[PDB]
Amino acid sequence: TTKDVIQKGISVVGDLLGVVGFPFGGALVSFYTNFLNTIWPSEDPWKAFMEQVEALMDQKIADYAKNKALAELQGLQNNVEDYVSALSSWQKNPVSSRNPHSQGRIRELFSQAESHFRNSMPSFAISGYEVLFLTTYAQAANTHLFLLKDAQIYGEEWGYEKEDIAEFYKRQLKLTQEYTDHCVKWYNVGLDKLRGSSYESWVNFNRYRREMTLTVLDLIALFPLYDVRLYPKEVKTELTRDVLTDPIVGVNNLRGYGTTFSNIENYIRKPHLFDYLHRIQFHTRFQPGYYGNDSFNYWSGNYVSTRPSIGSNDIITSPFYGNKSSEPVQNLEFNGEKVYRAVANTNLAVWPSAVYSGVTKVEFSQYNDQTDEASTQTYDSKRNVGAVSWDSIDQLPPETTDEPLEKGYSHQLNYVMCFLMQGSRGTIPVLTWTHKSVDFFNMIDSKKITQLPLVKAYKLQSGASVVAGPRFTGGDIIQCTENGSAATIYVTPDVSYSQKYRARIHYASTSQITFTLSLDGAPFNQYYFDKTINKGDTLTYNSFNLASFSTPFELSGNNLQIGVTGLSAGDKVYIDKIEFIPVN
Repeated sequence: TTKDVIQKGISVVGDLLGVVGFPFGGALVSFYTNFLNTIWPSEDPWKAFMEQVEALMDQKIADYAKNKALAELQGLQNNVEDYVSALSSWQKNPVSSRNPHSQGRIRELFSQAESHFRNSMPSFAISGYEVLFLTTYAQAANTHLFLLKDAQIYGEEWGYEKEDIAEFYKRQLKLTQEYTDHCVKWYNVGLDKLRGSSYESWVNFNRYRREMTLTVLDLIALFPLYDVRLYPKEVKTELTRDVLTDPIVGVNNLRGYGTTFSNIENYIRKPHLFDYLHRIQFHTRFQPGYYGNDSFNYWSGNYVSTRPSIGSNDIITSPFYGNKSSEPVQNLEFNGEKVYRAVANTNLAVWPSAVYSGVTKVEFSQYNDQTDEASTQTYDSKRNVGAVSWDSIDQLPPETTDEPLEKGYSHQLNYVMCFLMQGSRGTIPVLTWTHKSVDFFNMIDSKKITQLPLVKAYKLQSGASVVAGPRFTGGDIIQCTENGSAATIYVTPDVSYSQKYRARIHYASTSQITFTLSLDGAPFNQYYFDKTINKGDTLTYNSFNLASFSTPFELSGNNLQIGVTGLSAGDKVYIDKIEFIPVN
């Protein structure tokens, strides 16, 4: 269900993570001609973004409104196309071309496009349909910002005056805040409009939350990296959040025997440090069928093990989920492997009184970065497997379908839960996946700006917990409630010529505070940081400030430990990311 927008939704975030920050000008047109075919070739990509949010909501956009949202996304096609053609010429054309004629021509093109976005946008926010338009609003907003930054890059070359540029800069700032906050507000509103009580309500809920994460929340997460003044190099970053695929079922209609809403959501992975899949212990049962044929074996329960982010290796293993095994147990080991796909068989037995569905087979496609070669590891119920009915590609497509899927995939499996049906009529398993952009090693690039999310810390102290991020950070954040050391993340430098660095940190504090950075316990950076919220406040874009440390430093260590002081009682610090700016 939905691979049309959910593919364009992952190509755009997968394509935008290269030209994010200050793109080496050659990659900024190597991007924009992918983005003109992904999101702006016709109005076929824009009438799908609508009918996707419509499907998750069971409500309609009227017809006196579903049009003027397409009449504008045509308006914006040309503009954006025409600007990119012009900009591409500008890039190629040797500087013995840059006469006053072509200057004010690209100038007018950029001004056209940017002008038009500013006129269009409220069309994607009309009162009453803000949720249904959300993806359209997002993809547009994202083209508008990504457009606006070009004024900073080429402004002088095109002959815009100091003011002209600086007026664009203030607009990019205000719109980055307004666009982001709009998207979180209305995402949550829609999400809430879908909580219910049945397994049925839940799958719609989760399908909304998955698809909105891929085609909205992942997109806004990159909006502050279009500020090329604050990010004047290329940025190395990652999305740390979870997504759960739809559950694996042998029937469309479970007739109210699916696990209740409360029984799934209150029991899925709560905000946690980042980890990677380590082990799955499959548990198979026997399903006596109506005849000496349909009787089969089904995946009924499991354990899960996951290995924590780098710095620790002492593993985690889950409670038992589901029912214990009546055939022998199967173990697959996933150390060092990245499970870029999952395909599954299901099967059912029709009984005069009831139906019994199960998952009989799951084949796990996987890849290996330590030693470049792809493989498969499979699970077999060992009795009447049936046919494949569930393909994770249909929900987590690849970034691009150019390369083979083990290079161009978009997600790797993180976690496998097993939920029991009502009146043990089966087990429904649920798969959790993370983004391919995550780096196991926590590498600090030597040419680029590096963003290290505090959820990649391997260890938390002084009563520092992991908290639901505010939807625009790309994941969660660390919550400090106490003075003293709060988080410890392991860190991989890429050279050993003493490459000096400056640090910034992206936080939100209720009071003024002091951050201490250390390496292997040696403290190497401290400074005072400004208040940014009042107690009780709900965290919007402006809640988080991004502030530099005074002193350059080298990465002669691996164990970054972050500490907070200044908290009175009832204070909160929220830490999102730590940044590394390579220096001279």
